[PDB]
Amino acid sequence: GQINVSFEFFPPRTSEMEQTLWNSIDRLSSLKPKFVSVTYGANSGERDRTHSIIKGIKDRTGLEAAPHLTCIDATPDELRTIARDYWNNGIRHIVALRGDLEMYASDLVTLLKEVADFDISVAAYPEVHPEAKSAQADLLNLKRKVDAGANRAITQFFFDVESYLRFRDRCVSAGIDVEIIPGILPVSNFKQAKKFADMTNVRIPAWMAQMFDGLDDDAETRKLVGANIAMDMVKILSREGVKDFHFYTLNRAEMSYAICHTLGVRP
Amino acid sequence: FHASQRDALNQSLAEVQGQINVSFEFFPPRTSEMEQTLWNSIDRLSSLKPKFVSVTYGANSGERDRTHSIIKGIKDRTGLEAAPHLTCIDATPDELRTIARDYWNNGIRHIVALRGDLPMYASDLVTLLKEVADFDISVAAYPEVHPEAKSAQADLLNLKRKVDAGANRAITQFFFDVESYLRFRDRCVSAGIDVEIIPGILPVSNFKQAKKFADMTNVRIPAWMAQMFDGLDDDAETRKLVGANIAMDMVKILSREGVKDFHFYTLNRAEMSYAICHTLGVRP
Ligand SMILES: Cc1cc2nc3c(=O)[nH]c(=O)nc-3n(C[C@H](O)[C@H](O)[C@H](O)COP(=O)(O)OP(=O)(O)OC[C@H]3O[C@@H](n4cnc5c(N)ncnc54)[C@H](O)[C@@H]3O)c2cc1C
Ligand SMILES: Cc1cc2nc3c(=O)[nH]c(=O)nc-3n(C[C@H](O)[C@H](O)[C@H](O)COP(=O)(O)OP(=O)(O)OC[C@H]3O[C@@H](n4cnc5c(N)ncnc54)[C@H](O)[C@@H]3O)c2cc1C
Repeated sequence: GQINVSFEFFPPRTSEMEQTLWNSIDRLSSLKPKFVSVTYGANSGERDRTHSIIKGIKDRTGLEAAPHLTCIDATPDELRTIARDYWNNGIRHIVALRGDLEMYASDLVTLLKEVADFDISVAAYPEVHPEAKSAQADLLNLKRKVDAGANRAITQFFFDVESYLRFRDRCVSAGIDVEIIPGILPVSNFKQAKKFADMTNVRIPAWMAQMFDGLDDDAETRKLVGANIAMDMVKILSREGVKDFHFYTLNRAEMSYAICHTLGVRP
Repeated sequence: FHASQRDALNQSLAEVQGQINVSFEFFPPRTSEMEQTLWNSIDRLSSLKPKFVSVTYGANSGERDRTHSIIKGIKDRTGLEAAPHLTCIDATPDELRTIARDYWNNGIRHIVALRGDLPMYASDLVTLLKEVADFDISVAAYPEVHPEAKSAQADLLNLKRKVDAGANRAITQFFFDVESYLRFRDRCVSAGIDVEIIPGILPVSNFKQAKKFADMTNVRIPAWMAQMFDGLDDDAETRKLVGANIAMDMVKILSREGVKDFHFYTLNRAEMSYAICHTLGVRP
């Protein structure tokens, strides 16, 4: 396999979503992802739920599972205790984040590397983090995280492919040598995606807004239309040298599974 | 540079909204189950206000009763121009004229003139229909050349012959190699055929069945397509997404080339064709 993939899941908050997640884990695990990750939500499950899912994935599939760890409302001593626990129990890859609120993500990267030789992934923003002083400052921050020890950068989702491409070029110009892995968000629920995008400054091309117009009560068409968009995107990215994709599955597997299939990533 | 072109294609497609005509082809159901499925599809697709819809007729089946009834049932249920397919198999000239005149006197003014897969040619059928009355006549076109045809050129002159006889528009056999259809369209105008070569689109959800249809109609399945469906025999969900993707990409390219008319072989299913139409701006 020339292309590597990873899948992102979130801690289920209901019995129904819990069932869906494990079904998705089994489906996607067959594609042998390089790793999978589980997000964290301070008021939507906490660290224990994130850790529980991580442990469950590891026990059930043997896959490398990376918890997303944030450093807000958490003290350095707490983070070191947590990191040590994770390492001693087989968790060797962490997605180091600041989280939405003193410490910035680069501070956490440093703290983690002091504890152990963790594989570390950090967030990158092709369209600039909402709170950044400027695009230049945000790029310098990414370089700071990479220089602190980050092994790879995973981007916020995007729908304007050129935005990702230009960003990758600026990263290279800035001397950031790790892979800038595009985070792909397959869209089946446009209203939810639009809310996500508006809150993260991610641009939704006019042709895309037009493409989902009128489908609020048509889930089947939304899925076909969304899969087409995602398949076209990864095709172009692949043609531009991208060999790694991180999928925001939202705990569902059909779309990401099919997209991987078109990339030659099969069981 | 690859990214820019994509955004351009997608935007031009978004701007086509409200300028593309579409037609849907259906076949007579053989079970109570397919009967319900058909009418559910008709109700759903009718909301897209197609230029017209058509119903196939099994050549040498004698079930011409089912086809005609469905046609009337569609016209009386939706009010859409329902065009029945007519063949030259198991029918005499005097017999055909009877059907033609029977249709015209029942509201049916559009007919798809076909010879029919053998168990008197289409051109002879159009000429015959023309004299009986002034129906709109749609004939079959083959981008990859009809199996029986002795040559590509001979097959082409035949279509012209059918057009010259009074055929309004030609509808192509489904195809998956866009470049083949484009080369054929160029040959059609270069050969003096003045009607549009309407692409017949076959959205694929069942590759096995499609591969079969292709081996019976002499339609080529590109290597990239076989590769795209490889390993999905027991994955209907993935096949549908992959098939919808291929179909959406095809019409997007065709639309940019100037095609404003599409004919969908629905196989009595609405989901895929409905979605493909959506991307073309054809919506309720
Ligand atoms: C792949 C990915 C996964 C994510 N997973 C989660 C998750 O599970 N849970 C969750 O809560 N959030 C998650 N997030 C969201 C993330 O936590 C927010 O975007 C958060 O606001 C910033 O986190 P960060 O790690 O990018 O922080 P940082 O890299 O620290 O950046 C945050 C802001 O601070 C700025 N900055 C950095 N250093 C300085 C400085 N010295 N002075 C001033 N400004 C500075 C940056 O330019 C930027 O504007 C994820 C994001 C991505 C792209
Ligand atoms: C849109 C579409 C809808 C269809 N619907 C149906 C349907 O409802 N029912 C059904 O039974 N079938 C249907 N068919 C299939 C069709 O009937 C078969 O392909 C059949 O073989 C006859 O094709 P035709 O109408 O193109 O006949 P023709 O146009 O007569 O051509 C058929 C062959 O005869 C050759 N030819 C023509 N005239 C001569 C001549 N004078 N000398 C030598 N060679 C000649 C041509 O080159 C060609 O190979 C459909 C096909 C399409 C593309």
